[PDB]
Amino acid sequence: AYTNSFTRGVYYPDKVFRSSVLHSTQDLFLPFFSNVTWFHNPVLPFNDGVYFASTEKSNIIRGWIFGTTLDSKTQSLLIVNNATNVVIKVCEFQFCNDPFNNCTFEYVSFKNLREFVFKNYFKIYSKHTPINDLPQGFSALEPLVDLPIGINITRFQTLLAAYYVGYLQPRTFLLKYNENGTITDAVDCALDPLSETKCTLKSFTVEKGIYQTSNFRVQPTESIVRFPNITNLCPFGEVFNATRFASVYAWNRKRISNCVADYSVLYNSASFSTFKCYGVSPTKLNDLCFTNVYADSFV
Amino acid sequence: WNRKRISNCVADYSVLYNSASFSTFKCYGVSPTKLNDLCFTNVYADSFVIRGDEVRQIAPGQTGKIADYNYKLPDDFTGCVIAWNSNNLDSKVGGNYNYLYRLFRKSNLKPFERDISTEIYQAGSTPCNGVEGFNCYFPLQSYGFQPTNGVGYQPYRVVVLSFELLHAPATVCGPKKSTNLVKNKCVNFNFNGLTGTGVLTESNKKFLPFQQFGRDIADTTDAVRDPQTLEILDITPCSFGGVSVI
Amino acid sequence: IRGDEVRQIAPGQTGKIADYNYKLPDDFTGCVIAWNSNNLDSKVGGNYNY
Amino acid sequence: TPGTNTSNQVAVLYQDVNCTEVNVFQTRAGCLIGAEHVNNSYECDIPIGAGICASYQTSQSIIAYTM
Amino acid sequence: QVQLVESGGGLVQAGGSLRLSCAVSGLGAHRVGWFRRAPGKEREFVAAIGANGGNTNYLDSVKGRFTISRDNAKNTIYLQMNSLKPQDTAVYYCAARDIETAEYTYWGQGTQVTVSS
Repeated sequence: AYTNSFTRGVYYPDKVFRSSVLHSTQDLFLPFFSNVTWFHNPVLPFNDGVYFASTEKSNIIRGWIFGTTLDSKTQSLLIVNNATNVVIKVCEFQFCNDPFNNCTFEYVSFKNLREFVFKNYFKIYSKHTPINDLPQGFSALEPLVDLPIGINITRFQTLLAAYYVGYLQPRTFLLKYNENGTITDAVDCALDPLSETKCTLKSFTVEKGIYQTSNFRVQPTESIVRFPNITNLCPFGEVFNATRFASVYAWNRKRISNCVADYSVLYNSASFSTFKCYGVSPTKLNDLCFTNVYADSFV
Repeated sequence: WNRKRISNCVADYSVLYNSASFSTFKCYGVSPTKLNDLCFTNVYADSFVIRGDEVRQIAPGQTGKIADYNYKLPDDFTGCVIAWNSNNLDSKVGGNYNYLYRLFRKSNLKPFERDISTEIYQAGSTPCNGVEGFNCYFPLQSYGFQPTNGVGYQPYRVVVLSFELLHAPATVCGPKKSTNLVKNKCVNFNFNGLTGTGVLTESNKKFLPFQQFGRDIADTTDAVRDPQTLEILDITPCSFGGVSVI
Repeated sequence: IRGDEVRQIAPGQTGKIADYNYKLPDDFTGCVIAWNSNNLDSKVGGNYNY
Repeated sequence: TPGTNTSNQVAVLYQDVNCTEVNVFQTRAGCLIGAEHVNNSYECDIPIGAGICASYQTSQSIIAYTM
Repeated sequence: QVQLVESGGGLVQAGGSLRLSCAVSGLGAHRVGWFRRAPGKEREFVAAIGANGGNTNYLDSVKGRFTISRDNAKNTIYLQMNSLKPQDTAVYYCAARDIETAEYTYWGQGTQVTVSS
């Protein structure tokens, strides 16, 4: 079953104290009114970022796992809470498919929902909302820690009564900075035409009228390459496939130019015992140019 | 390459660049002469030893086999790159081969990425699938370090101080000492390395625990929380006005 | 000077020979010329007059 | 759109593109989506182009009528 | 250049541990490897180690039961045959790489290893 994310996907993009200004920010964000998986444990993809929302009063879920292979002996970020302190580690502790060495990093330090934003060095944001489960009101997240790892991540997992996960998207967002300096309202710049107008006019009030806002630039469906027929091929066969050839002293030099250099037979074919060249790629020869070439044949 | 965090301290880069031991010392986006008086949020030191001929490629924007598949800097990097001859302490007679480097990979390395995975490189048409052989080269290739070779093949020790100059509470602040807090008068203030002129006055602002300084619509600093005391300040510019003769 | 610090003999460059012994103006106009002279400079056992 | 102080509804006009290439009313200034075409004519409230104008009226929606 | 010569190949009983040791000329900067020609099959990988290296890979057939060693002192290499099951008989060879476009640039003429059940 799935649930909507009414207005979640905005954190504080910067550390400055902004006040009384409609400020524009662009970053990876989760679009407002987007779908999340209403999970009641499994493995999920990771594209650019992740959002998280946990429904629990007893701290059931305390950590996460990350990485590409997500298997033992593979570098993974491990955040864990031991009920006495919270630990952040990069130790790939042995984990099977459903978990309930070479340690490199270490760090030890119903009523509410925790919202987490991840992106890639690593970033973390969160904030808490003491509620008497998801109100549709404004949501902004405060950065927590940005601990670097310098490693590729394309997937992740969870540690272990429900939670919500949603994927952030590249977008443009605008913030109503008040006198108080916090965030009280933000409007998407790609949800609905009124919102796009609010952003382009850069205000929360639009007086009646036509307003040109942006463009409709269609994207291409595919990329086409067209050229003349492959004719004509150089006679490399004559030099290579010659039954009779001239001896090492009497070698035949064949000048070659104005030819389609089909290097495929030379290197795609594995029959030839030695294919040696220095300063030029044996596999990329089709991608290089030579004005004039000569060929010598002997035994 | 190992990454050692440098933070929660005070630094002195003047001795580091002045010393004659550093035959190579190149700074990008900052000039060393004024490193002493500007503070930084975090400094990263990455240590790795490269062959001599490939020092000049490791710079933002440049490529090369190690520059591409082994270590690469952002094209917009800020900081300094440091290198020097290391035959004396590292290279041993008879050949030093305890060092390796990755040469062939399917994809290039994006900024600050480290790869130590150990699978063969598939270069041929047919997948190797764990077979070593023709067109199946393991990516790691060792350095052949003989203490007598030419400097072009000699080992240079390298550390990259990537100065991450960020707007955040800074940690490594440089040697320059403080001066007593001044208020309600025109002064050339300098907090955490931001050079400014204006009158300090306490503000009504309340910062979020990670918040450091505010801003104005014209991208001019308008408030700062004092570094050694949580003093919210208002950087009002000193009075000025046009004068016209009659 | 040694060839190691020929980099320093340029307007704008920073080095001990540039800073404390000879500094070209930042607006220098002219040609800087250098060549080796070990045939008349280096000797048996070397020279300490420089 | 009318003012946000009056309504949150909106209409959209695509300039110089026919609207088979994107209830729906097509003008000589492109095709309009989000406002009902009306045969009746009224005064000019919001210009659109080539004569058509848009307005907010009573259930209560946005209309496109010849000036 | 670098030249390879092999020693220590012969007939041994099933389960026997033999010593194959191949000598090289001017080695030190090349990832040495051991290879075998099966009577009915072409050459296949056995073991490979870099200079002063721990980079070890073995085929699943040789997994857990053959290890190679590098002296770095006597200019020769050692491969550990343990309980060699009979169907692993072949002619063994050494090979190394400096810069290659084929499997490996320099090879060893090798020798014969035979096992009787």
